[PDB]
Amino acid sequence: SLPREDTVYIGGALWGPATTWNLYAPQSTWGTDQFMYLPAFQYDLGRDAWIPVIAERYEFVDDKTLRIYIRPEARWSDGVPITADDFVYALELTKELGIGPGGGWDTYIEYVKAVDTKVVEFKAKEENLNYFQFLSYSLGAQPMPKHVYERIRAQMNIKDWINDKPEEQVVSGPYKLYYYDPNIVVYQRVDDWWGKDIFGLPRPKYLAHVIYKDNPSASLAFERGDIDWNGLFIPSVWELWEKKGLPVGTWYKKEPYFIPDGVGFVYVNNTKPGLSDPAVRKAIAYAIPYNEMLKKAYFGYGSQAHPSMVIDLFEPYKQYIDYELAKKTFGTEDGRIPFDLDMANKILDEAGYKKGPDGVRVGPDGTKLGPYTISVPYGWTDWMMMCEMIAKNLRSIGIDVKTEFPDFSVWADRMTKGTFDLIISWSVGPSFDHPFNIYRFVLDKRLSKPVGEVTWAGDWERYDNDEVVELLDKAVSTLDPEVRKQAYFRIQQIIYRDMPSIPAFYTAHWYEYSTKYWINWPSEDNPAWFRPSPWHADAWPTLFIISKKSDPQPVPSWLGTVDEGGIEIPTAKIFEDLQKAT
Ligand SMILES: OC[C@H]1O[C@@H](O[C@H]2[C@H](O)[C@@H](O)[C@H](O[C@H]3[C@H](O)[C@@H](O)[C@H](O[C@H]4[C@H](O)[C@@H](O)[C@H](O[C@H]5[C@H](O)[C@@H](O)[C@H](O)O[C@@H]5CO)O[C@@H]4CO)O[C@@H]3CO)O[C@@H]2CO)[C@H](O)[C@@H](O)[C@@H]1O
Repeated sequence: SLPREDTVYIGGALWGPATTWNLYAPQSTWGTDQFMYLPAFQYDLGRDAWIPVIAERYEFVDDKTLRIYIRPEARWSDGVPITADDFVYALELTKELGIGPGGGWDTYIEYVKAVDTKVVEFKAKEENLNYFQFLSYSLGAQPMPKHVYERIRAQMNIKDWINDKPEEQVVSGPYKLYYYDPNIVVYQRVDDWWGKDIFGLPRPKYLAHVIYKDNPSASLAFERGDIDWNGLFIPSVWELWEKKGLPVGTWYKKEPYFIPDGVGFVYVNNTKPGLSDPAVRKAIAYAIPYNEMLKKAYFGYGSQAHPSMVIDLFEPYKQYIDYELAKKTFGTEDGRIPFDLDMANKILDEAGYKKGPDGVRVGPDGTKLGPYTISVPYGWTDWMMMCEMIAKNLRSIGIDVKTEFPDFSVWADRMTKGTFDLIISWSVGPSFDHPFNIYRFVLDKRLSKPVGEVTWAGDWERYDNDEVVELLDKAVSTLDPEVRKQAYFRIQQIIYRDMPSIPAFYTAHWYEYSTKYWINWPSEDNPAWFRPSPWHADAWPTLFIISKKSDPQPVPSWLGTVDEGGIEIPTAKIFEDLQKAT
C-alpha cells in the first residue's frame, strides 16, 4: 500500500499495541511526542546548543524572567496560529491533571503567562531558585492546541481521549497519524507544515512501524531490508555488514558500535515489604553480575554505571563525582560496585535476615524476602537475559526473585503505577544539566505519584527523602559550580546509604540503519545529529538529514551554531545572556 521508496520503515521503537496519540493519557503511542508535538527550542546534545523551533528567539527581562518569542509562521496543522495561550494551556493542564508534558514545572516556575499573542513569559520560582530547571521548562516548553483540548474536554474526560482520527488530528510537527491496526502504525508527512520554508520538509512521506513481537522477528525483517531505521538490540551486530554483506550500519563501525543513551537501573520498589529496607537494596547491588552480564547478555554494547549516577563516559562530568567517597564505600579502583556475593550475604546477615528452611531469608519483623518478580518487556531479549542472571544470583543469597516478561503495555503500566517489585528500566542521559537531571528524575518524590497512579515524570520506585528535595532546591540557586558540586556530593552519600535504586549500566543508544533506500544517516563519519535513534525524544532532525538514494538532497542549512552558519544557539550564549540580565 505504501510507496517503498518514499517510506521509512522503523523497528525497535514501538512495542505492544498502539494506545493513544494523547500526551495526557496514561499511555501514548511512539511517534506522538517525537514527531507530532514540537518544542519551543530543541536541545542539541551533540552541539550543546538549542535549535529555535516553534520559538524564534528569547529575551531575558531579568535573570529570573524569560520571554520566548513564537515564530509568526508557527501554526497548528488545522491553520490556527500557535500562540502563547497554547503554552500556558499545556502546562496548566499538566498541573491540573497530574500527568502530561512538562511534569514538575510548577515546582521551579512561578508562572507561565501570555504577555502578547506570540510572546510567552516564564518566571523562576525564587524560594527554591533553580536556574537549570528554569531554562529546561521554559526553552523546552511544548505547546498543545488549546482550541482542540477545550473541545475534547466538553465531550469527555481528556485522559480517555484517544486522538486517533487522522483527519481530526491537530499537530505542530511535520507528521501526523495516517493509519494503524494491531500490526502497524503509520505516519504521513504534513506537506503544508508551518515550518516548511524555514526547515524544509522531512524527506520521507511515510513513517511506518510494523509491530514486531520480539527482537528476533524484528532482526529478521532488518536483515531482509524491510527496516530502514532501527533502534533494536542486535546480537553480534557487526556480522550484518562484515559477514552477511548487508547494506547496514551503526554510529560506530568498531566497538562499542553505539553511543550512550543514559543510565539503565535495576529499579527496586521502595514500597514493597523487604524491598523497603535499604540493607536489602544494598545487598541486591552487590549481587548483580555486572561484568558477566554486560559481556554475555549485552555484547559489550555498554559498560557498568558508576553508582553516583553520573555518566563518567564524558570527561567534563567527572568533576561531579566524589571518587574518594565511592572508592572508600565500595573498595574498588573507581568506586564502582563490585559483584560480590560474600558481601551481599554479609549485608543481609548484619541486617538480621536469616534463611528459612526453604533458603529464603526472613527479617526480624517476620518479613520474608519474596516472592518477588524482576520484569522487563517481552521480546527485549538482552534485558530478559540480564534479568535471568540477576534473579539467579538473588535467589542464591535468599531473595526469592523470578523473572516475568509481560507485554510492553502491561510492563509500562506496572512500572509507572509502582506495582512492580524489581525491573530494569531507563532514566535520563547526558545533558546540559547532568547530573542534576538524573537526581531529579530518579530521586525526587515530587515527581512521583502514589502507588496505583501513573507517573512518567520520575521516581518510579517511590523513593521518599526530603533532604534530597532540599538539596535539589539549592543545587542551582547560583551558577557557581561548587554549589552544584557540593549538593551532588551529599546526594551521592545519600544514594550509597539508601540505595534507592541501582544504577547498573550505561544504556546503548540503539541505532542501526539500512542504506538500501535511504542515505546520509548520521554516524561517526557524518555526525549531523547526535540523537538519531528512532525512539529518542529528540530524533526528529534525523528525518531532515537523510534523503532518498534516488533523489539525494543537501544537508539542512539550519544545522550548526549561528556562528557556523546555522541557527542553533550555544548553551554558553544562553547563560551569558542570563548573567547579563542580573
Ligand atoms: O535494550 C533493551 C531493549 O531496548 C528496546 O529500545 C528501548 C531502549 O532500551 C530504551 O532506552 C528506549 O527508552 C526511551 C523510550 O522509548 C522513550 O519513550 C522514553 O521518552 C521519554 C522522553 O525522553 C521524555 O522527554 C518523555 O518526559 C515527559 C514525561 O513522559 C512526563 O511524565 C512528564 O510529565 O513530561 C515530560 C515531557 O516534558 O518521557 C518519555 C517516557 O519516559 O525515553 C527513553 C530513553 O531514551 O526505549 C526503547 C524502546 O522503545 C529495543 O527496542 C530492544 O531491541 C531492546 O531489547
